[PDB]
Amino acid sequence: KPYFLEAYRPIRKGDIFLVRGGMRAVEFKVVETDPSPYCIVAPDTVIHCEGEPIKREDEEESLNEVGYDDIGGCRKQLAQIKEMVELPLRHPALFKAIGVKPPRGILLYGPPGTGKTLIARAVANETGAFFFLI
Amino acid sequence: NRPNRLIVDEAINEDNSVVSLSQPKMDELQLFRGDTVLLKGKKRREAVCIVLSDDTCSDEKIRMNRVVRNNLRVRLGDVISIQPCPDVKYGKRIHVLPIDDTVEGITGNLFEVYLKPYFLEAYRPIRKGDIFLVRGGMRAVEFKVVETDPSPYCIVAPDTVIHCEGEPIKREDEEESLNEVGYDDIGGCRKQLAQIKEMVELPLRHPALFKAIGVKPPRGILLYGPPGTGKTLIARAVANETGAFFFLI
Ligand SMILES: Nc1ncnc2c1ncn2[C@@H]1O[C@H](COP(=O)(O)OP(=O)(O)O)[C@@H](O)[C@H]1O
Repeated sequence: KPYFLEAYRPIRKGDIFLVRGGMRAVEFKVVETDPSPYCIVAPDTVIHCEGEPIKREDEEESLNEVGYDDIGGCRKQLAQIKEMVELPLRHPALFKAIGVKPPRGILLYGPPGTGKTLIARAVANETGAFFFLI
Repeated sequence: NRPNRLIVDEAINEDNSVVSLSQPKMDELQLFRGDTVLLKGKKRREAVCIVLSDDTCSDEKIRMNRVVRNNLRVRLGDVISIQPCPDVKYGKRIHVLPIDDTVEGITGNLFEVYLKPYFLEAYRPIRKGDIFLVRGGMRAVEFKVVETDPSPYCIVAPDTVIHCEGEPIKREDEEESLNEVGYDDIGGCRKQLAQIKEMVELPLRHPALFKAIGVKPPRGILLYGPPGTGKTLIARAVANETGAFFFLI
């Protein structure tokens, strides 16, 4: 409470920081969103701390976001994938403007325990593209 | 027997609004290569184009490309008339417009780069309703001459102006797009493509003929070969080159 004072949280959901009334090391994360865009809070409002503090689902997400800096021994195989998927995902407008064929199927074959799903998560996060696991 | 009409056939020259004809039948119709000539087409249309004299084509068949065969709404196996046009006119401002969704995903005054070289020196004899097409930068797009300041058919001259504006308009249901496939879209299958054409050109362009004689036509064909050779492509091209309905499974 002693921090949303005359600086009523100009924020953007995803801004994480430190705020406490004590040992001065605790996070403040996004849980809810009544307004889709970020706003500036005001008193007289209503808040529900019914929510419970959680594990580092967010930190695991951050580790996945680290991506390329979390693996080793596949320098070549990680460069080939980058040049193959970055362009379609990052700038789809360029591919829309022209008639060219991107890829829609990639197959990775290798012995078990070689960090394959990890590579997929590392590539999806570094480019911001949504990732679904089956 | 009235050598004024003539049969259709494909074209080896790809340039738009251009044809090629037998060499001896230049006095019969009595006109020359440069002599621009108008050609009739069903649904009450006629399109003008340049002439040329060759030999490989028979003395009974014209050569032309898919664009005019589309605006003329006619396929192979058909026949139309013809007439010289020494009364042709120098086309003044004849407005055009990018007529497709192909306009999608693009920017710039593409009119200039795509047109100015295409029309330059071509002396393109153009008439209203033309659906000519030009290709550049990984893309292929067309335009329609909507306006003919002198009507209906005229020549292109470099002085002629182009106020190039307008909003992509909606192609009607009559015409069909350049995207749809054809024999010109395939290569390396001339032998079997010719076999298929000679096999199944009669039952679709001449069914009443089959009902007029007692003969058993084929009712099943099998094509065998490795994948990625263009078999479904061949089937769709044959369907599009005869107007027959196509169904896929
Ligand atoms: N002979 C050919 N001429 C033109 N394009 C071809 C040819 N063979 C293959 N292609 C191209 O590759 C693809 C051929 O694959 P496809 O038609 O599916 O063959 P199949 O059905 O036997 O797998 C087509 O999309 C076409 O663009």
